[PDB]
Amino acid sequence: SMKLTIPELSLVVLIGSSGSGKSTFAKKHFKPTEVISSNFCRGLVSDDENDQTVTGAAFDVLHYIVSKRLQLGKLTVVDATNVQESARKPLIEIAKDYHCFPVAVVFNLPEKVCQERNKNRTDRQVEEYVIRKHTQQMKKSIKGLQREGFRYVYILNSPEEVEEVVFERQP
Amino acid sequence: SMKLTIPELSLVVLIGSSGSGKSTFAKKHFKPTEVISSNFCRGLVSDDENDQTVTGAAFDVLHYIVSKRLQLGKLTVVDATNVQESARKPLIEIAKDYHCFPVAVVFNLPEKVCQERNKNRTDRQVEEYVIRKHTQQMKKSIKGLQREGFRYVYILNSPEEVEEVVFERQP
DNA sequence: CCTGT
DNA sequence: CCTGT
Ligand SMILES: Nc1nc2c(ncn2[C@@H]2O[C@H](COP(=O)(O)OP(=O)(O)O)[C@@H](O)[C@H]2O)c(=O)[nH]1
Ligand SMILES: Nc1nc2c(ncn2[C@@H]2O[C@H](COP(=O)(O)OP(=O)(O)O)[C@@H](O)[C@H]2O)c(=O)[nH]1
Ligand SMILES: [Mg+2]
Ligand SMILES: [Mg+2]
Repeated sequence: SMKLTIPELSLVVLIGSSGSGKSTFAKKHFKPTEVISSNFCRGLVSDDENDQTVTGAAFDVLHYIVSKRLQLGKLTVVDATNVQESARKPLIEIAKDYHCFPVAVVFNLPEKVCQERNKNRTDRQVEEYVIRKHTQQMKKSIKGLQREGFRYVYILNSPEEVEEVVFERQP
Repeated sequence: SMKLTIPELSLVVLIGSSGSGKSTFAKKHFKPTEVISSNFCRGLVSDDENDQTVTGAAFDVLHYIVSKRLQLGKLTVVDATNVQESARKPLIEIAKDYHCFPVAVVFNLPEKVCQERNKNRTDRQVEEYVIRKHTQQMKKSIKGLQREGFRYVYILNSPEEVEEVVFERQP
């Protein structure tokens, strides 16, 4: 098994390319209200979970919900790519505002895997350049995560490692 | 700063080249009796902390002491290079035997810094090739530490980061 | 997907 | 320093 220890007061930030399996992973390990998805927020504001033109509004809503949850001391999982430092920054800041611990969970899978999964999706597929870009951004992000303020940094390096994950929620 | 959370019952495994500052770090952050040094154990068995021919006996003694401490539920820090997977393996197994949390603290410093510190030591020095090899081994070790069984993996990427470290021991 | 060409 | 092959 791959045991990932997290405090009750965690902001768990999933970091991974489109096609890396973030949403599937979130559903497997967490209750629906614990997971706040950027795509779901695109849906909330626009009726379209895949409308990229409303990204600004979607993240405003996501950050607002994250703020309310952490204020109430509720463990929260951010299901978005989080592969740009500028995306992670407000999440860290909000977590610190409410004395919650940022946790990074990185889907460090080969680009080929994500591309194959994307090609086999029966839902929204992205163009190949999106996944190539996201993967490069994810890999460039790994080294600096602790310094950004992530108190726990967990890297998953293969589908086997992802599958072996067990979260251990320390009370 | 750079806060590193560790549970009260931890086996903290320092990972770094000779000259990376492991022993200094251990002295700053932990009780003298919490730190078990491989060089000290070379001294215990042979009178000579620098005698590499008694390495087998020294690590036998170190492992024995670690086992006794974890049996008694006492936090323990291994002050050795730990840059070889074969060195880390038996430590992970002892922690497992006694349900102790293994923690990795990596001194990911440039070889140049370790070489300079080594050159300026007054007590004991190693050959330059040793530090070149230790640094290569340290670097190759980073990716697989979580998979080896280290439940928390902390990488320190500069002297500035090492200096900023504060441990948070959680009851 | 925090928004090609 | 878990001993350069
Ligand atoms: N084989 C395999 N496929 C997966 C896994 N996780 C997700 N998928 C598939 O990959 C596609 C995208 O998964 P999703 O969770 O939406 O990834 P996301 O784009 O990062 O949110 C879907 O068709 C999933 O069924 C996995 O662990 N193994
Ligand atoms: N400038 C500076 N020198 C250090 C630091 N830590 C250790 N040193 C020096 O580097 C040399 C080796 O340090 P030591 O703790 O013995 O490292 P070790 O060989 O990895 O156990 C000693 O002479 C130390 O005084 C540090 O944080 N800053
Ligand atoms: Mg998704
Ligand atoms: Mg030392």
